[PDB]
Amino acid sequence: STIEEQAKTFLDKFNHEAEDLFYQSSLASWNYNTNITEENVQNMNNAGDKWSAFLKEQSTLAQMYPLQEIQNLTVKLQLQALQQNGSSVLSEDKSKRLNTILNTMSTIYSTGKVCNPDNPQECLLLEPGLNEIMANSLDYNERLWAWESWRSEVGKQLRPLYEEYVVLKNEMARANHYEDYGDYWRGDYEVNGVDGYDYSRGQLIEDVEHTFEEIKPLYEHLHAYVRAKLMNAYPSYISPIGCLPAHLLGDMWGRFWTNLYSLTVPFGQKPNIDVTDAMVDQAWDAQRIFKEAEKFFVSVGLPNMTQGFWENSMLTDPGNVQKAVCHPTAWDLGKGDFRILMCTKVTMDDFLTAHHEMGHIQYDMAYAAQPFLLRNGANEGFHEAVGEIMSLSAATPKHLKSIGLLSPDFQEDNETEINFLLKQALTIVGTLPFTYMLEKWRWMVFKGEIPKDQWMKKWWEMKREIVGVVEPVPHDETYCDPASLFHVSNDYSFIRYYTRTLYQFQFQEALCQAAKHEGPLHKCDISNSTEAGQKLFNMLRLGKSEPWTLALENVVGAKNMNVRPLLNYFEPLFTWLKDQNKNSFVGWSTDWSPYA
Amino acid sequence: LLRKSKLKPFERDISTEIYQAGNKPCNGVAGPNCYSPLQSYGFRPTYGV
Ligand SMILES: *[C@@H]1O[C@H](CO)[C@@H](O[C@@H]2O[C@H](CO)[C@@H](O[C@@H]3O[C@H](CO[C@H]4O[C@H](CO)[C@@H](O)[C@H](O)[C@@H]4O)[C@@H](O)[C@H](O[C@H]4O[C@H](CO)[C@@H](O)[C@H](O)[C@@H]4O)[C@@H]3O)[C@H](O)[C@H]2NC(C)=O)[C@H](O)[C@H]1NC(C)=O
Ligand SMILES: *[C@@H]1O[C@H](CO)[C@@H](O[C@@H]2O[C@H](CO)[C@@H](O[C@@H]3O[C@H](CO)[C@@H](O)[C@H](O)[C@@H]3O)[C@H](O)[C@H]2NC(C)=O)[C@H](O)[C@H]1NC(C)=O
Ligand SMILES: *[C@@H]1O[C@H](CO)[C@@H](O[C@@H]2O[C@H](CO)[C@@H](O)[C@H](O)[C@H]2NC(C)=O)[C@H](O)[C@H]1NC(C)=O
Ligand SMILES: *[C@@H]1O[C@H](CO)[C@@H](O[C@@H]2O[C@H](CO)[C@@H](O)[C@H](O)[C@H]2NC(C)=O)[C@H](O)[C@H]1NC(C)=O
Ligand SMILES: *[C@@H]1O[C@H](CO)[C@@H](O)[C@H](O)[C@H]1NC(C)=O
Ligand SMILES: *[C@@H]1O[C@H](CO)[C@@H](O)[C@H](O)[C@H]1NC(C)=O
Repeated sequence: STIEEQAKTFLDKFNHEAEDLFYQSSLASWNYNTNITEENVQNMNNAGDKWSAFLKEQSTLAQMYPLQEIQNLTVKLQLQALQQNGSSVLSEDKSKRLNTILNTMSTIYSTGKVCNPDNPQECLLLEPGLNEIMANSLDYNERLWAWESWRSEVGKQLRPLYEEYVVLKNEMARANHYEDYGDYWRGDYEVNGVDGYDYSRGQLIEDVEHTFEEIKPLYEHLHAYVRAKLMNAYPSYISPIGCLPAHLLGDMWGRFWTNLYSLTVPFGQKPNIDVTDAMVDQAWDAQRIFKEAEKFFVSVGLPNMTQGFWENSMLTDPGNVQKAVCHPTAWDLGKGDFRILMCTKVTMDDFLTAHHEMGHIQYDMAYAAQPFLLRNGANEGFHEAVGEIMSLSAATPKHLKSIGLLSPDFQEDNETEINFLLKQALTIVGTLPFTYMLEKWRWMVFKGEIPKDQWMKKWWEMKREIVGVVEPVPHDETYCDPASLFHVSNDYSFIRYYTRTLYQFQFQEALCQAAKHEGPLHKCDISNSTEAGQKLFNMLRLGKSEPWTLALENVVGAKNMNVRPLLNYFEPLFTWLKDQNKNSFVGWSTDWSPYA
Repeated sequence: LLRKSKLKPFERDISTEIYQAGNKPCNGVAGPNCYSPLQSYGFRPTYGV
């Protein structure tokens, strides 16, 4: 008779009404994603259109039942989730125009044409090609040519559209009750109605800057070391003191510094830990490694998954007779259906990614009891930290030796630990400044503190200082340097990777504290304790039922993100690097202008 | 799935109507603040156990 009962009835009808349509759309998408053909595209399009129409109709219907009338907090969360997604508060000739802009941006990103040094025969694409060239090619001229050409292609082509796109997005943000697009994106990390656990949208920036200022010294020491390594690798191009060339380091965008391991390996005379050679001796296959990962998951104290997963999985290349996009995904179709789509080639990285995907599958299985609107997990950093901690705790020499792939003779030495820690740090800590700088620049652009005529210079000014790299070729307001990235042109938030790392390490430490294990936590072997499994499972089966602060307190005992576990993990590398830089200055000089 | 007066033991009620969840008269089409009972099931061979 009251408002609360009406809301409860509406929600309990809505869940059962929407489950079928969501299942149909997901099944159509999965069917397309392995048997690519035009009819599958049409099926996906019509199913998604029906799902979107139903969602928008339900969102329009749910406008009643004012939120201050409803007292139950879960009903408030469900109503807010229903009201937010599917909202279309915008005038005509703008929504369709925005959709056209977005799909044109996606198409132009998916089709890049450099066409070699004026060679009509071949026009390289972002498939194995120019990116593969930047992966491994010791040639300054070729790297510089590709580096400038790619941005010249996706520069003035995409530069004018970004201004009107951000203008329209800010107009939409003004239309609904918000501040701007930056505030709209930051609103995900929000808690209200609960004391001691309420988290606003203003403390996130303060926490991020505090964590970055705490992180800085280790990153700057690693930067000095890699500068010296590049200096004895690349002669006459690296300034004694200053920044680094952008195109030389790592990948195309410099996000991951993984490809510098060979040029920066310290005392790497000893054989690598990788066990991809021994796999052929036992004639391993995808089924074997997936079963081993399932056995590890069971030994942790968690159930193994249903026979339907084994029946409907796609854990092998279908062959030339089928058209399938090969990329590891973990689909949860609903109604008790879970399946992984991934090709395997019997290699160590495949062995790690099997565990990485199985972690997500188990997390999806865990929270399948909450209502539909709260089935998705907590703050989006959790869903990657839970999948990354298990990959972290599965590549240790102890676990490999226990499994049997490692020979029971390779003892551990200081140099092997140093090599492993540097290999980890080349990808774990390297991306933090890049993500921080990109997200900060996007936030300033969204807020409007940077005038349009001041673009393309303050961005590089941030690059010359925060990260410590310098453009090799001067750039003006005709190019859009932060536009060649996949996520910029596809309208995806980027802070999810800054909070992914910290959280993850925290979890690991807490888990490695549940199972009594001495020594450095960088070699932890959580594979037999049942207390750690209970600690993880007591938080896994929650979804969006409690604020993420409460879950964080449940798992580790803290109240917010902290950076101490990461430095605890990387302390030996910090000490060795400090002992190594006995004759090299640490820092950079922004005044250096090699391009002149 | 939507009916008051929980069934007494061993009784069957084949009576499709329009649920009056709300405070307004409701005749024919449910529409807003009004629902229809007897939701379906759905069944596929790939459904989970
Ligand atoms: C309410 O509305 C919001 C926004 O509209 C929805 O938020 C979306 O949530 C989904 C679910 O996480 C997000 O999907 C994620 O996309 C990431 C980006 O991947 C893109 O790029 C890759 C290539 O690199 C493509 O293959 C891919 O198709 C995407 O185009 C993925 O990386 C994420 O995958 C993660 O999990 C899987 C396991 O499932 C891992 O295997 C992956 O490695 C990865 O860790 C994920 O798929 C989506 O981006 C969100 N939208 C936005 C705008 O951010 C809400 O879901 C919605 N609420 C509902 C529907 O209830
Ligand atoms: C806000 O609304 C939700 C939804 O109704 C409330 O959660 C509900 O809590 C009751 C218990 O108070 C649950 O009842 C349970 O039913 C099972 C049926 O087998 C029974 O075995 C249990 O012993 C219990 O009686 C009910 O299931 C649960 N609803 C859902 C969807 O899980 C919640 O309590 C409300 N908030 C507050 C503060 O009360
Ligand atoms: C891939 O898609 C094609 C095209 O739909 C499928 O071929 C159809 O298969 C069904 C039976 O499942 C037949 O009724 C159709 O006549 C077929 N059409 C054509 C054009 O061949 C094919 O079976 C799919 N392969 C899968 C799902 O593995
Ligand atoms: C976790 O449990 C597994 C299963 O008992 C242990 O694996 C055994 O290790 C011993 C030592 O070499 C072998 O003799 C057994 O054959 C292994 N069992 C199986 C089923 O292969 C593993 O050592 C345990 N890990 C820890 C850290 O206690
Ligand atoms: C995991 O699979 C094995 C083999 O089928 C089975 O014996 C075991 O009970 C399974 N684990 C759980 C928790 O059901
Ligand atoms: C590591 O151990 C080796 C001997 O195993 C020792 O010589 C060295 O001083 C230690 N410390 C390092 C390499 O920083």
